[PDB]
Amino acid sequence: GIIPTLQNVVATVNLSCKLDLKNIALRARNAEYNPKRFAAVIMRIREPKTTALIFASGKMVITGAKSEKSSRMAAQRYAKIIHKLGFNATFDDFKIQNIVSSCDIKFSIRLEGLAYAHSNYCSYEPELFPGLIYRMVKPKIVLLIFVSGKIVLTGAKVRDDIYQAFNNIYPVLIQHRK
Amino acid sequence: GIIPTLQNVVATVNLSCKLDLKNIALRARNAEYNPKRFAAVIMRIREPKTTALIFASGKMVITGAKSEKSSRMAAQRYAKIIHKLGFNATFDDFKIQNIVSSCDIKFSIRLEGLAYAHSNYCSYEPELFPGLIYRMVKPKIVLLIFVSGKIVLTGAKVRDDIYQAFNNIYPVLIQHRKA
Repeated sequence: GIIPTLQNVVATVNLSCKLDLKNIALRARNAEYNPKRFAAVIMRIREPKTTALIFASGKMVITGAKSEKSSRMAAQRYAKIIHKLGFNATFDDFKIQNIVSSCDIKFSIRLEGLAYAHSNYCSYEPELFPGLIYRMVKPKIVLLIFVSGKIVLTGAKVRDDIYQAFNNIYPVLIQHRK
Repeated sequence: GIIPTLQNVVATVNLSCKLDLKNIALRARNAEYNPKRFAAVIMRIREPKTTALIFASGKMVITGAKSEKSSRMAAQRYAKIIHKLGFNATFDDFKIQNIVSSCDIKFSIRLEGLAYAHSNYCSYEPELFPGLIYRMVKPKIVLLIFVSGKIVLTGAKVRDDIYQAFNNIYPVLIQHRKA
């Protein structure tokens, strides 16, 4: 709807121990390792639907969560799974790296008007990329603004920055209604 | 090719006088004003191909130029056109606001690898937008990185930042080459 909805949360954790990727893939019910295709073990859990990328270094990336809470729960679940597989991993330094979200203002935007009114903040070159790219400074967020009125907000580390960025941009969007 | 080529330069200038947009469009050989379509006069010159957006406020935006030099020359030409039309405009505070450029590294990139290695700097969600968006801090540039190996750099105010950004990213790109 009009309030940004979290579409993806990406987190990292350090397992604090080197893992044998081939062996995790062999023993785990839902994990694969194909180094020519991706240089990490790819492990997935059902509900909620998330994906863990488990690197040889011990670093783990968790993606696919729809909230900070779900992200933390997921990371804990993968840790548990890895421990039950018999590796000596620990849960260390969980951190949210990125939050992507979206909303829909339900009217069309004249992107050309917005771009030339704020050219030091955004780029619009439909020959090269669809939609208008707006680099907000306070807070540090990149917004993708589409003619349809769909808005994507990227680069947030906490949810409050997403809402604040959308509060900042909204009065600008209404000025360029199509 | 491999070194970024400037694709667009956007600049602004303050004319220092409120202009009658309807009258500029009437008198100018190649300018139009349709306030329901765009809230500015759109004026265009042939060679080199550029566009001026002339606002009632007196502010002018010049777009379409391929270099800083060509942008300033275009601005000068539009000013001189406006002056010959009988308006009292002056050339105040020309400023480059944005430079967009592109290059091609001529290999494919595994965008998933790049995104999960550097998730605090970039976003990749092909369901929502094509290509990977990388927010560089030093210098302040946003790069769009595509599977094809095409790279777009946006947000630069001087061309040196474009080259520096690309020099910064290139060693990361090579780490994620794909067949």
